[PDB]
Amino acid sequence: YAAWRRAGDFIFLSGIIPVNTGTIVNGFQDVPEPVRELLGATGEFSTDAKQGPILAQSWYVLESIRRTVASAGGQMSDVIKLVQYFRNLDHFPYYSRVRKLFYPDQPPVSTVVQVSEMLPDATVLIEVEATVWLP
Amino acid sequence: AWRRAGDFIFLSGIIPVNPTGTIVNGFQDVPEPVRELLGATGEFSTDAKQGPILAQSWYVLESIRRTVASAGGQMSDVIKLVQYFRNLDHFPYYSRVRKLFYPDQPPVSTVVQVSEMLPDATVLIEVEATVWLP
Amino acid sequence: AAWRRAGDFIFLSGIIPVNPLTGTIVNGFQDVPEPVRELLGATGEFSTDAKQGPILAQSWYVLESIRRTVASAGGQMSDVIKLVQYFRNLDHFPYYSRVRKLFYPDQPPVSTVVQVSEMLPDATVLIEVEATVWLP
Amino acid sequence: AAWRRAGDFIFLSGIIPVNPLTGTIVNGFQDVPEPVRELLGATGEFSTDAKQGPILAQSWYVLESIRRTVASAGGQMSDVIKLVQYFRNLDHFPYYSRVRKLFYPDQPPVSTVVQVSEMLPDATVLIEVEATVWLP
Amino acid sequence: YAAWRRAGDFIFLSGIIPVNTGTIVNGFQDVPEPVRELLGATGEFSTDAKQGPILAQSWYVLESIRRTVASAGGQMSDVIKLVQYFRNLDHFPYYSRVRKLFYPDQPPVSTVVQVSEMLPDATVLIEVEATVWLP
Amino acid sequence: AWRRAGDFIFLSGIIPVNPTGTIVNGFQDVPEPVRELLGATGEFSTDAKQGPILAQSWYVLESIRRTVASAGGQMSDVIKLVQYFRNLDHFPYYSRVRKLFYPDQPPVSTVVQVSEMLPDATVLIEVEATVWLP
Amino acid sequence: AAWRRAGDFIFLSGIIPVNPLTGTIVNGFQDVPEPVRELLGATGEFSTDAKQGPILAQSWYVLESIRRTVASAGGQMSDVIKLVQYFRNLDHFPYYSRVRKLFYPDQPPVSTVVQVSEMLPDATVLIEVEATVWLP
Amino acid sequence: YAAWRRAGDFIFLSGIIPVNPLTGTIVNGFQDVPEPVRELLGATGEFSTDAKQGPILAQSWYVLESIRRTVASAGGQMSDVIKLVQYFRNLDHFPYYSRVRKLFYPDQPPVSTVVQVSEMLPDATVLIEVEATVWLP
Amino acid sequence: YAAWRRAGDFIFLSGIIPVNPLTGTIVNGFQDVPEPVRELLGATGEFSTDAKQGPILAQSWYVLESIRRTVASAGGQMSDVIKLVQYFRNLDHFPYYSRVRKLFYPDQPPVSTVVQVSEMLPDATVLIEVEATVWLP
Amino acid sequence: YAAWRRAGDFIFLSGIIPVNTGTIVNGFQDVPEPVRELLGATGEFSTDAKQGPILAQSWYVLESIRRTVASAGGQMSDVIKLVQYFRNLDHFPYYSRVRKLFYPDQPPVSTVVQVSEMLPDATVLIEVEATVWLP
Amino acid sequence: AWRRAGDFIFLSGIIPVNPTGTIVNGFQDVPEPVRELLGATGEFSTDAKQGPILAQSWYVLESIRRTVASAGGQMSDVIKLVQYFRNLDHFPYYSRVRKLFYPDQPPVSTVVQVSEMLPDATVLIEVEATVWLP
Amino acid sequence: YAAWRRAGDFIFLSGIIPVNPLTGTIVNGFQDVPEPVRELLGATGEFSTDAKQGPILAQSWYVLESIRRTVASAGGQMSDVIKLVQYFRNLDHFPYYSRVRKLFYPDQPPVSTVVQVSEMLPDATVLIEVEATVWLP
Ligand SMILES: [Ca+2]
Ligand SMILES: [Ca+2]
Ligand SMILES: [Ca+2]
Ligand SMILES: [Ca+2]
Ligand SMILES: [Ca+2]
Ligand SMILES: [Ca+2]
Ligand SMILES: [Ca+2]
Ligand SMILES: [Ca+2]
Ligand SMILES: [Ca+2]
Ligand SMILES: [Ca+2]
Ligand SMILES: [Ca+2]
Ligand SMILES: [Ca+2]
Repeated sequence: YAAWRRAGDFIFLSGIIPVNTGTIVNGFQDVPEPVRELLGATGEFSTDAKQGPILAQSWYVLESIRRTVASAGGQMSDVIKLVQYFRNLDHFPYYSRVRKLFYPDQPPVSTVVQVSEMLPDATVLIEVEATVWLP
Repeated sequence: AWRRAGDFIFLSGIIPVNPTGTIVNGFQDVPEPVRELLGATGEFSTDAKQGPILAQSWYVLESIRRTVASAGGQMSDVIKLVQYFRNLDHFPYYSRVRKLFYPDQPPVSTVVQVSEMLPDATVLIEVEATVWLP
Repeated sequence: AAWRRAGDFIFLSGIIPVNPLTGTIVNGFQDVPEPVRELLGATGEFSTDAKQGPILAQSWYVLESIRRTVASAGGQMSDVIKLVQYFRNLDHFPYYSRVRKLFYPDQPPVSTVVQVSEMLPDATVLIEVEATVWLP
Repeated sequence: AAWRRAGDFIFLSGIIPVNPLTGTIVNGFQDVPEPVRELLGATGEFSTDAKQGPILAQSWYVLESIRRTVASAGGQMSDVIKLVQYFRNLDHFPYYSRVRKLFYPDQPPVSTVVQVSEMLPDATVLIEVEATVWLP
Repeated sequence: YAAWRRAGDFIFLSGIIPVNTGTIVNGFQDVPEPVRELLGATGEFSTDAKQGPILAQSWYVLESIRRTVASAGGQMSDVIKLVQYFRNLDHFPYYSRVRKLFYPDQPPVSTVVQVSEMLPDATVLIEVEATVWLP
Repeated sequence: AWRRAGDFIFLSGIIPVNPTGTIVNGFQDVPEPVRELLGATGEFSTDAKQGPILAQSWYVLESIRRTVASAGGQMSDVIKLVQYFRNLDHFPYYSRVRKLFYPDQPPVSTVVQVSEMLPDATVLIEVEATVWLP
Repeated sequence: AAWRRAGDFIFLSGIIPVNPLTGTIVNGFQDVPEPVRELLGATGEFSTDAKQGPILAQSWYVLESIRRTVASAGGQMSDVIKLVQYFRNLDHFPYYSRVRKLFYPDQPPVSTVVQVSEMLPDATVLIEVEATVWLP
Repeated sequence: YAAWRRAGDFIFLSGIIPVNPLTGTIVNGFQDVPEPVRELLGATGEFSTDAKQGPILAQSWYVLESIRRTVASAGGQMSDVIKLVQYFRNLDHFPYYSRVRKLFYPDQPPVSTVVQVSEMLPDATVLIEVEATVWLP
Repeated sequence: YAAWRRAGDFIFLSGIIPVNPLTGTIVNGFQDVPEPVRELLGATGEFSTDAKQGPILAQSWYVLESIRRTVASAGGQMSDVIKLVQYFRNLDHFPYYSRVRKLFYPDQPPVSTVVQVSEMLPDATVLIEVEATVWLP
Repeated sequence: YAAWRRAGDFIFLSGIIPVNTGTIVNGFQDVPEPVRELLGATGEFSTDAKQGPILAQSWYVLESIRRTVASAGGQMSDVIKLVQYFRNLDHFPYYSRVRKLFYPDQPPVSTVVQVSEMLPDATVLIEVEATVWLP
Repeated sequence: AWRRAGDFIFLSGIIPVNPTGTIVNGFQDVPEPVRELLGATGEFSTDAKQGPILAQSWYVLESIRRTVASAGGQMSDVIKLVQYFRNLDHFPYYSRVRKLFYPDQPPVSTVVQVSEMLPDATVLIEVEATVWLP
Repeated sequence: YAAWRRAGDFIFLSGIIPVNPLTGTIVNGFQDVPEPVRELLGATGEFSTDAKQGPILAQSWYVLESIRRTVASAGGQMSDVIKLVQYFRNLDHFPYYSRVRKLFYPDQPPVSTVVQVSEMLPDATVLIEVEATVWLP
């Protein structure tokens, strides 16, 4: 399948998951140090163990969208629609803090659902599908 | 809430929440005239079981109508609905309510059962709308 | 409504594997023509086929429904730019993906894949695909 | 024993939805005559009907079995004073209750309704009704 | 359906559940204060939170039977048969304390089973079906 | 236990408990002659699986017989049985035992699977009897 | 390979209850000849038979498959020295054991019996038996 | 139950849960706490986020503040509470509780036990229960 | 394990469960307690009620009385037990335990923690386990 | 069925479970006192309650094999093959300590699986099927 | 590991463990040439799902081959396989791998789904082999 | 969190879990403990047995030894730890823990509470967590 595809003035992205190394993002360790403090890493062992994977995965998904979108000539505010899949909606507050770092001005249109699982296995906690309006 | 991109309008998934802060959960949360319309029965056991979903569905569809009115269109300009359920057994109720808003020809439709929607498990139905309005 | 044109795009209702002439859910290799069975990967061994037949046959009906729906409107698989694909069991993905390759020889679509609980009309539907077409 | 008179009362065995001429469990609108389908609320839409058909058809077979059993003994639905009604899923109640209204136009019976785990012969039976008749 | 129906010398009642206001009885608060002390309310927060709903629901069901029966010209000792449905038989001791307040002399015939659910939803913990012998 | 109301006698639901204080749970809790009758097999695995329900069923039915004798009737005056099971898979065993007490024509019958009966989960079968004895 | 001789022993593949001429899983008394039904313990009562029929019929097909497989190689049930027997529900054991008695009138085999989760081709197979034969 | 009890230089609290001593209400979200305490627990103003984080934040705060007020009614301050035993229905809630606990121990935190149990009184909607021990000569 | 232990003015008990130190029996109902203690726990004489309430009442009593007897073997009385930690398999059992606890603290009750856990030693039939702390100069 | 059967130079045993008195072995109490210390009984109440049933059942199964095998003229080292069924593989360390008492020299060939249940009910934790090579 | 008894050789149940101390769990734990052979696809989602079982199956079968070589035979001397799965849905993958080791005529076969094998739940397949080698 | 804390003659430890203060690793089997400590926990050398017993033995040892080392950093020895509260995910693991605890209290064991809870920090792979109280004048 195609990372993104252009159709008229719209760009459709595939659903994107937190993978790089072939690994699945699973904690702060997987992300650049400046970003950690930016996601809210506290330095406390137990707090970072819990919040870390969701924060890291959410960042990785959102940054991959930003890169994929740019590599087609757009910026984050060209994204009209987000469809967001979770294994656990109680993770939403964590996702929402990260999404704030990518949409500081006008937020995209949003669909948010809890599903069972996504590819390639159950450790994926978040998948985002993006739609871009860029003539 | 909504956004224009060329001739299309895209809506956020709408959930049956009062914008009371509360989740709609029964005939009492909808105006008297419409209860009769959703198929309210009067009898207590029946309306206890059907009322949450009918009310929730109507709430969501009407929210969609109004948002589309406030953008220039009516319901027939809604061409694609993505519809999320906690329980597909509710679908017959939902399809009854939707036939109220599309009496002629329905839109393109997607229907899946998912686990939960925001903001909690009492929400039985979410609809995401796509409008074509040049 | 099974499809609707808006501008350059055509939108398809989500498609499930229904035997459109018996009103029942496709359930195995018996629901597909003999030479298509070889194509889907049928092996001839009772148990292998009992196990793969449902997802493979269901995947064929969905994708071939999409192909025919698009063919009839003048378009092609390469015009079907986007697929949203709902599974009851992601373990069926390799099977589904073997079939999807058959339908997209040159221009693969953009893809989203999730496991949900269930689809219409009941729990024996294993795969559902929502297709989006760009055809000026 | 499907029924037994004791004094003024007649007692019926609990009744399940069995196709009495094929020995199988009623499973949808196909098991009922076409004009009765409209009466039960069939809509013509594939998925709505797939979902309501079983409980509605099962409810019809049970209630119509009771009606016929009572008719044959000289009585009427108004003589069927008491019903005990067992469900696998109380969410089916609105459907069942739509059908029960059909059988009781003037004198509704006394009613008990519970969700139990299961009934004979297997888990596809959705509804079972025990009827009690007063007929001097 | 019919609250009760007369057939010869017998009166059949419908199964009765704890509803009034359209609410489902769910604690001591739903019952008259003299009755609370009578059901065994302790005044302790945690004890009353647990015992309360079952005690209150049981009383409400039994009193509705007493009223329905009287409104047909009988008293509690005219009830021959009780069929009693529970979501949880571990609630039986609570039910049994209340039933003692309605049958102090000779107890009716009894059938007692745990079922899954009753109408109109899962918060109903007790439903009683009564049969009356009253020529 | 039982009560007269006109020509009918009504019985409390009977459970398979010794009136030892204990729940009957196997062939050992029933007299030697009847074991052969319930279909006891001699082999250990089989009788371990069938014995609880056969014994329990027999215990309950016999309790019903005696209560009906102590009121003037025999089994044929029992016209309606309501029968509660923890597991309908047990029904075939139960139906075998019941055919012992109604060799000719069975009574009017209701059969459901419920969750539990008193006084705990080891009780597999409860029967409520209704007698017609003018 | 359904069987293989090595020296004096013949080894059988595990055997499941498949209707070998319709490719489907045996499911009740209807899958067995009428006089064999009496032998298996059919009672004529709808619900008793609905409940015992599957395990009894499945047990007959498995054991009779073994008998025929062994008969065709010159041997007998007394030559079938060892059985490994897999169940989905050990509560079916008394039924299975009633049928196994039929096949072993003089020299019963050595026996292992376990409850596992599942067998091929799907979850409706209730019983599977692996047989080992000593036939010089 | 005794709210607290002295024994030598020690004061032992009963395990505390987020219930109104008045209403008898279980604390269920932001609406049950002082307005500026909300943005102090990290409320965002977003409906869905606040619905998800509200209950654990509110209950934690309510419990921790109870401890404070109780400790006050015996002469001591938050910093004399040296031991906490903290019981959760769901340890995924820990980061939320930890945010709140920092607000009460800005300087040096107490000794700490944290376990996930099945349930606390009076029902399953109670997400956190803390037991406090005080050293106060 | 040490039944109890002194440390300054304090005596700490091991968590106690309803087992016979003799038989090795787990207490399972009324039949395991002194006859007049039965109607003192609220036995009704009804078979089914007593089967349902018997085990929690009997186990609670057995545990609480153990505490008493232990506390006695060190010179103290029930009223010097100032802290209890109480562990349940099922908090729906709380009203039963609370009835019993009143019988041991008729005057002023102790400091109290109550949680529902999954299991206690030696098996799942143990419904209640109490841990006691004593102040006794 | 047949406790064991001879076929050429091989002896097949039936799967064997811990039964005597018709009871199912369920603790140290069911086994001879010298053996208890030999299985690792500590004397501590809680330890013996947990380890006891698996240790006792494993011993009973293995000793019954030794007796059945001897009663056909062989010794434990005539057993070539063990097939071992468990309700819970976390019991394996306990089984393995006991098996060491029966195979001190060369261990038999081994198949080990967790199954759901065995005959006659769920309290059986171990069943062993043995195969003997004894011309 | 194995034992001779007359003309037969009996093998211990083999599990897919490296003798690294680790459980094999994906294509990466098998040599490049064989990945192509097991049906490795290159695409990431597919190979993530098929790779554990194919790798595990191949690991187990090859272990069997080598053990049989180190005793004088080849694969065709393996006449009976007992095959244990955590999930029978894996069987098609397993049957593909096994067809690699028995290209002509398969051996006598037993296939059940069990709960777990040693040493933990990540092991998806265990095979017990019986060899006939005079 | 404070590792330990003094209050009068008492020292209270935070509940301890089997994590490396260095790596941040959760202890998962024999490979995480000193080699001769393995056969001291009862390692057999068998692959399958050691895989099954390794994690509980290793985690118990790691936790108990932490307690020791901590107690040392305040001047006391294992025998001044008079109270332990021990939390398990699975009490079937108790015999393993008990073996290990004997190695630290060869003479007279401490006061003891043992319960099965659902989970401990930081995740579900933690099988045992012990809380220690010390008397040390
Ligand atoms: Ca949730
Ligand atoms: Ca469903
Ligand atoms: Ca069933
Ligand atoms: Ca219960
Ligand atoms: Ca399956
Ligand atoms: Ca509130
Ligand atoms: Ca609860
Ligand atoms: Ca006892
Ligand atoms: Ca347990
Ligand atoms: Ca396990
Ligand atoms: Ca490690
Ligand atoms: Ca967790």
